[PDB]
Amino acid sequence: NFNFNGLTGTGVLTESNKKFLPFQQFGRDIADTTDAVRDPQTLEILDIT
Amino acid sequence: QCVNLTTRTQLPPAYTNSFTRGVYYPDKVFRSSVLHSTQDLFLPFFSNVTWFHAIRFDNPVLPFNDGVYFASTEKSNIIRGWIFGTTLDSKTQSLLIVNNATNVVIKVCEFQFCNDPFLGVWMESEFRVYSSANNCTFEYVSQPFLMKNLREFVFKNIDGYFKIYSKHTPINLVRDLPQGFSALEPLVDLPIGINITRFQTLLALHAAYYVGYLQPRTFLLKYNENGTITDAVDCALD
Ligand SMILES: *[C@@H]1O[C@H](CO)[C@@H](O)[C@H](O)[C@H]1NC(C)=O
Repeated sequence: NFNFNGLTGTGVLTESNKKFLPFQQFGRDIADTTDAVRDPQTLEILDIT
Repeated sequence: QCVNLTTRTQLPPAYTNSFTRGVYYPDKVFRSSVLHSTQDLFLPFFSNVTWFHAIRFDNPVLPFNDGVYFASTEKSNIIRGWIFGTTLDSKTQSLLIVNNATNVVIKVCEFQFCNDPFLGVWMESEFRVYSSANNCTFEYVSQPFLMKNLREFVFKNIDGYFKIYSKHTPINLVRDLPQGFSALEPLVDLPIGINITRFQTLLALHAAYYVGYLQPRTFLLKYNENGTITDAVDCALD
């Protein structure tokens, strides 16, 4: 389960290969479902499968 | 410590200014190759953006219609700030936003502002802007936005929350805002807790600036393959 500084849901965690611009903390796919997230404290991108 | 110039330059509060594709990122969400429809306050494209001459300092208190955009083009960073609130005459609180000591400093309080406020310049001083303040609500400090370079900002106040987004590029044309796509990055987010219906500009004295207004319209933001915005449409402008 997740609660990343308010972002919640469920999934399997693996490292992401999606880069975020300084403007964004979280990303979404086609149909707007959250996939990749930036860790609230660590500047790395994590994928929620 | 005010200079007592009270220049009171008298020019109409209007200007033809070509302006297009000036948006801010509405969220912190990254989308690849997605056209995003967002309903928020943005400056309508080709809307009235008033250009004010300055030191003879043209700086009337102007209406804040939902929110505003500001921009200026000066190498020395002579314009140092903005003042926002219902009256700006010490009867209500206002938001004093300044740029000095290579940082951005914001204070929300009831300030005894001078009719033609200047930052002192050496030692710098805020007392040439206002003599005192009381009944204070909030303070905020952030990184400088400095880099003739153009500094474009959007100022919003939603239910007591104040936001600034900005973009900085070199500019050759200073008679009009530059054209082309520009998306602004968030700089501040404050619980100021006040009514902004009016605003005024703060200038350092040894200066001209643009100001527009926002409307609650749908914008189509065209996102690129890696989440940046490359274009924009102002819904029902024409
Ligand atoms: C702004 O309004 C004034 C009215 O005095 C007009 O002359 C000017 O063309 C307008 N500018 C734009 C960009 O609409």
